[PDB]
Amino acid sequence: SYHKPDQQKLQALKDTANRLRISSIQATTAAGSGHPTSCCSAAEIMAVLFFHTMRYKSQDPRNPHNDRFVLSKGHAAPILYAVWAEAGFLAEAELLNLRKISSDLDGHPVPKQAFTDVATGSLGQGLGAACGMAYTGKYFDKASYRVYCLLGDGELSEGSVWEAMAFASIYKLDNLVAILDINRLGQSDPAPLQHQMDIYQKRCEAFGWHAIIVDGHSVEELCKAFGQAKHQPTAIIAKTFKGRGITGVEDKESWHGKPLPKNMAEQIIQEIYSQIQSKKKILATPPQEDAPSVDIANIRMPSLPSYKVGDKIATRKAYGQALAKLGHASDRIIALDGDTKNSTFSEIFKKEHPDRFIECYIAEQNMVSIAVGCATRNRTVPFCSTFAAFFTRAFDQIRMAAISESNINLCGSHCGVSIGEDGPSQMALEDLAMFRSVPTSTVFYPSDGVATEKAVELAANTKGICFIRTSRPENAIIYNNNEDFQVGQAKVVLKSKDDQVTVIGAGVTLHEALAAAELLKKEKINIRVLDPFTIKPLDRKLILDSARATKGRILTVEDHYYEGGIGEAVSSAVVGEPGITVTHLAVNRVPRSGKPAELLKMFGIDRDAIAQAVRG
Amino acid sequence: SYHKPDQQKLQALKDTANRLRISSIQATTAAGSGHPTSCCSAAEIMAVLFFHTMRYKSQDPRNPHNDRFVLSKGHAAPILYAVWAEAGFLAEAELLNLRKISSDLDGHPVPKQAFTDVATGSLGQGLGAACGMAYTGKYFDKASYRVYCLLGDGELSEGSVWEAMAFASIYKLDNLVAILDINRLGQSDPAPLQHQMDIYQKRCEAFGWHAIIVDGHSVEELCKAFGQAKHQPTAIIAKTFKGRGITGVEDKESWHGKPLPKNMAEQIIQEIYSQIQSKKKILATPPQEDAPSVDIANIRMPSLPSYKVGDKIATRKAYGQALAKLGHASDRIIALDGDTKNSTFSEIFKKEHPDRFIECYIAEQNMVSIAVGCATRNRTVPFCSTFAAFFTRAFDQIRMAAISESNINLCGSHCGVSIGEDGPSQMALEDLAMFRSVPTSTVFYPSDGVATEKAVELAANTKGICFIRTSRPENAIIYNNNEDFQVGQAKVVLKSKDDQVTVIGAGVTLHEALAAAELLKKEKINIRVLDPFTIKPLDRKLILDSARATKGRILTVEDHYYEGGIGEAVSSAVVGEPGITVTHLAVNRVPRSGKPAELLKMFGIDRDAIAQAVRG
Ligand SMILES: Cc1ncc(C[n+]2csc(CCOP(=O)(O)OP(=O)(O)O)c2C)c(N)n1
Ligand SMILES: Cc1ncc(C[n+]2csc(CCOP(=O)(O)OP(=O)(O)O)c2C)c(N)n1
Ligand SMILES: [Ca+2]
Ligand SMILES: [Ca+2]
Ligand code: NA
Ligand code: NA
Repeated sequence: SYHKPDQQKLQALKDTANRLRISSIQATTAAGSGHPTSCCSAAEIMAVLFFHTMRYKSQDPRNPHNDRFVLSKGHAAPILYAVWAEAGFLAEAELLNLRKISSDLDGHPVPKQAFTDVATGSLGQGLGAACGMAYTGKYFDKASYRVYCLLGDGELSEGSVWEAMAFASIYKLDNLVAILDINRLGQSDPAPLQHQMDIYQKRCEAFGWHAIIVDGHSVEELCKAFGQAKHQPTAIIAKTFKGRGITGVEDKESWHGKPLPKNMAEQIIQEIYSQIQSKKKILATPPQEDAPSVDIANIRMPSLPSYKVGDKIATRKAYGQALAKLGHASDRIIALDGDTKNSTFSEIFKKEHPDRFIECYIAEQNMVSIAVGCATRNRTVPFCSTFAAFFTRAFDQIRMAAISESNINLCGSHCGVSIGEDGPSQMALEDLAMFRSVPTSTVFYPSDGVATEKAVELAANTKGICFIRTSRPENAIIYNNNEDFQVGQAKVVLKSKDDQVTVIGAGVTLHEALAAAELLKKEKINIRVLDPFTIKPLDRKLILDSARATKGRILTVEDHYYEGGIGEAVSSAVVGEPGITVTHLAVNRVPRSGKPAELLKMFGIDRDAIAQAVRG
Repeated sequence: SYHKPDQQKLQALKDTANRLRISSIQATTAAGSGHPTSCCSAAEIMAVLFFHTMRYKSQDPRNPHNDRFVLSKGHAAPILYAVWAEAGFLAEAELLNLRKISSDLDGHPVPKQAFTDVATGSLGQGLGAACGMAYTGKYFDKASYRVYCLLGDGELSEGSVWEAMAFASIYKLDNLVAILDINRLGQSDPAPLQHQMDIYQKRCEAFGWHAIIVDGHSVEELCKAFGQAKHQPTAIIAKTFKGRGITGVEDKESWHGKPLPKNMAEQIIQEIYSQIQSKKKILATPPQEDAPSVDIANIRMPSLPSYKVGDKIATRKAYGQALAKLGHASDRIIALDGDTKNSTFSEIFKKEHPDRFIECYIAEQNMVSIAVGCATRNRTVPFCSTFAAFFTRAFDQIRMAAISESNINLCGSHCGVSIGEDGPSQMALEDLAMFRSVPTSTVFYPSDGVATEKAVELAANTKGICFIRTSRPENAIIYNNNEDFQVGQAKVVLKSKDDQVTVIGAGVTLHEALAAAELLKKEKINIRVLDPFTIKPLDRKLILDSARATKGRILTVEDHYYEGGIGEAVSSAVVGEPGITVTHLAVNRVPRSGKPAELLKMFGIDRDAIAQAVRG
């Protein structure tokens, strides 16, 4: 029920907006860096959202019943900090420690701050995360909390934003409000549309949003705009001036990310303070408590894998099966896929648990941001899937997911040349490089159905950015159903006493190495075959012990480019160990179409390459 | 001047459309994979563009005067192949070799085909490349060629597409036509908007395009729609049915990427052939020849760098200077930046050569695709810039740029923790991993102004995906102006006879290593300091020779994560060389805000870390 504010409450919201301006200035001048002009356009929005519109516990920002706020334009972090001091949560003196190594008031928001769920310094990402939170609130939590996301106008140039706009209308997120700070300017020039407010409205409405144009420096218009619920996602299109309230700087270029020098900070602050009618702060209003409790326990498969050694299944299929199976053990599991469900086999999970499958369409960036938003406050355990090749489309979302300390799971299918005829646009050959460079990642590369099921289970229970690399060829099951698997533990899958070299393969190259072993025993050459299971962390101890047993010789073979994959991880793990050598076989250039087996041979990673190389 | 077609010409265009259907079916049934239904919705579009609308030389697809065609929905490649056989360029029998290892008719289009400029299997990328070609045609070539881009409807879910739509209207590309194959279905379900043609029109018009709704199976409507030029980019929004002309399969789900079995191919083909009135083919019409000639020669700086050893300059500034300097040696140089020109210093080039600077706004994906399109047919030599961190936003464009065999240059600033206070959202710590995994890449990491200028020059003249990693701290010039630099050649920058370890640093860590050397000489410990210059290719010979002179010991130190960077490249280069050890210092987790020097120490890659580590 909207509380229509009185003059006094209005004046108090303007005072708050002006305190927020002063604090953004003081903090950024104290730091000697930061973005006070990007704070100042948003001052009334922030005052009205925090001190009229939103409902939350000011002493418990993470509380699951709270309305959510996402500062998509993350460089306005000082004003986010200022509202949490205004609300009583942060000590006001701490605001001056902005950007110090002794402070958690960092340059852009990050989840070490209790009041931040997702990191947003890379622009255009916050609305997708907000859609994750709103989808969760409407469809999973089924709670009364709302979700507010504040975007810049330059920021609306990112296509990820429009993926999120489209998602919100497809999924009728009428508990989501995007506020667009139309302050006319980006970093280095005006934003393309400047103050053509009608064209912003037309773009938003075309994408299915209820779009209201407001004076973004009118606390009353903002109250009223935020005050009416809709049956659609709502876009509050706020006409503002960058550096609003800073005389001489308002509506000027050349001021993005430039702090006021001390002397100018003092003079400006004094003018702003002269506008403030009372020192007295507005109190936050707490939320209706209707979010459900969510069970934190380990999630276990309801049975062991039911594959038999010798049956043939592609690991992309085993993943679909395993994920559906795991869906029956826990209600927190959700799946997301970008119009590839029939190829990744996440369609299996959709069939069994339709209410927990989210079709994300051809929009990999948004898919990862939705998963990040679903995983905030630990509300769900998301598994996203597409071809591994197209996770490169989402690399900045993935990179920011680690800075957001996010626990999301990603399964990318169709890795390497062994997909065959589609050709290199669909071949993931850089995904091990990409995910290894993500600092909280665990990289699972299961070589058969059993290993795949076990990887799914382990990933579910593993913090950080979990990636699972699946494959298209239907290889044999080689592991017993009851084989134990752990993160960082490899498997020796063929061995003797008289082994000439330890061959390390994974997925299709593991089975190529076992086939090479068969060619090689014909000439009385034994090879140890090792399946790493995780590429990160790598089982160094096992790899070294195997190498010492095989006259120091390691051969790595991978359906991936040479850089940042299995061969380099292994090289980096063993370099400088006496008596250890490492030969690396990998894919040396952009591939082409052909049969899976023909490509494996053309690119020097099939049984014959492996066999030919061991002899050397 | 529009040639209004007669009935006979119309009937001939329908016959062509039906031949194109048959060939797409025969080719994909012969291959046993491919997407005949995705071909069949587009058959009339393709017939009308190739045999009425476009002007090109049928025997010279790369000819610089030709209209350009971009198949953004690249999985429809068999019908692209079919039109080039229909035009006389390809032998008709070759179409049956679709997807064979003995054929260049690969699963998706790739530039080994004379008729393909850019690879487009990753959806949503072709319109940005097309904008590159149209911007070049309108503003650089100043030619009469037009650019036509065919997109799927599921494909319009990619935000990159909307970045391109916005770019085309900002830059008034009235020589660009996007054709939207609205066949209602994506891969695994209907496309979100299905056949709500009005909402597609509203979205296109909101983004500044002239939008015409047509029956996509009406050759006459298509002729007419393509026949009128506009003052805006034009979107032909074509209502079609997926699998059009395949009885029983038209407008059905469960058929994306599924070939017709032989028996069904034969029956369908016979029905389609029964609709064809004459065997006689339409001839292509050649273009007005008004594209200018473009000089192919090496590009040399007009003077040597004018830095003095001991002056301090950040390499991000040296890059702006060098690029502007290089702009004066050659007219082919163009620069592109995503609203970061004041931080990357590409604003220097904009100042001196405004007509050759393209502001791409906050839209990194599109920026890379525009550069790819500008570089097609070798019309320009593009240099794109942004913070290196935000090149992760464009990784799939970069990856596809290598599959497109594209010669583009990318300079990413603000690498590592040494940027200081903004915090990790802006810190590139995975960019060496990312660009090393691109198979045609050269990775330049210049450590001072002179090396930066030389890298710019070399990159300009180097094929493939050239990346230049620039930095924020203002370090000393350490190289003489006349120092020679080459791809793959490193530099020993401090040495003696009595050196304990070869320390390898780059950018800020090179200068940290030289400062460590100063701390270490105090205790009579000499260290060899080596500056790799290129990370890929790496100067293995020099690194090994240096290590043998320093008792086998290598220490690598880098402002980058441990995976896929300098330390792993060096490890992979030296592993198994007798007497060689490698200690690696890198950044071990997501960073945080602080001063540049404080972060370098917190993360164990500053002078004291290096000094402390050598002693071990
Ligand atoms: C993905 C990405 N690209 C580029 C940047 C560099 N950058 C930071 S803020 C900014 C300008 C943002 O302008 P706008 O969205 O209008 O916000 P304002 O400060 O005007 O409110 C840019 C280009 C970034 N942070 N993220
Ligand atoms: C970036 C990216 N993500 C996912 C895919 C997987 N894929 C290939 S075709 C396709 C469906 C494309 O549907 P649409 O754009 O409507 O084209 P249509 O075949 O119907 O003409 C998908 C999801 C891809 N090729 N590229
Ligand atoms: Ca702005
Ligand atoms: Ca479609
Ligand atoms: Na996990
Ligand atoms: Na180059």
